[PDB]
Amino acid sequence: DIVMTQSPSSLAVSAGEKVTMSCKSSQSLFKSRNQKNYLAWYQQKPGQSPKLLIYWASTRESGVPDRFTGSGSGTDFTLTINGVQAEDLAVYYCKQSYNLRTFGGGTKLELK
Amino acid sequence: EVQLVESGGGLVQPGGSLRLSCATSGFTFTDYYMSWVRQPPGKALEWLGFIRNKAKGYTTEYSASVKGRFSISRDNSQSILYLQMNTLRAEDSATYYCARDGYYADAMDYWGQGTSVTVSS
Ligand SMILES: O=C(O)[C@@]1(O)C[C@@H](O)[C@@H](O)[C@@H]([C@H](O)CO)O1
Ligand SMILES: [Mg+2]
Repeated sequence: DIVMTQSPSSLAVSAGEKVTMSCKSSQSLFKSRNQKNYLAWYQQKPGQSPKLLIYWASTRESGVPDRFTGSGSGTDFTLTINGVQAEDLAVYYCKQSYNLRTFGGGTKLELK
Repeated sequence: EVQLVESGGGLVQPGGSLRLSCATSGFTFTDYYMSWVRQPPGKALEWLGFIRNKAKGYTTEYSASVKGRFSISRDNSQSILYLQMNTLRAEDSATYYCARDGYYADAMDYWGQGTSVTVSS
């Protein structure tokens, strides 16, 4: 079964800063056949409906601000928010969709 | 405009069962898989299962954590998704979400507002 590990569990920066967080997978999520990573990032603001941010490691979902960038491939991924807004307070989850689906433990983004 | 609306959550006795519903609109329902995900208080999102689209024959898959206990189905004449929850325990207390899913993006692109389920005697 695929293990999805996110670091750190929690972090805080000030409005307007850049942050990055890590997501690692126990197994490569890339298929050579269609050149896709089966890895997506989600945002769940506290107490509400999650939202899709990024799919295929680096493709930003329609509607999502270009603040958000996903990068990496294989087993190693990161989400970068270039200029954090108050709206961004949330837990960010990476999720493998290579074999069924499994979410990581999340990284809670707090604001200072 | 895509809409997904979960309903049917509430209080349930341990051991008991509940049926959650997810009514959909704004897209061709049968074209998509539908997934169920939950967030227990204080805990990470957890994918529970999906039911595939028409092209795949609407078959199902589950997390090890619920396989054999929960069952997913859909009524395509109503564009409605169901989660049949059985043999519930305290640890199944959570907010349950339905989400549109599939092999187009291998991602869950639209999510309902959630329904809350508390398992307590
Ligand atoms: O299990 C599936 O039906 C599915 O097609 C879903 C896709 O999102 C992807 O997980 C795929 C697997 O990579 C197997 O090809 O399976
Ligand atoms: Mg602003």
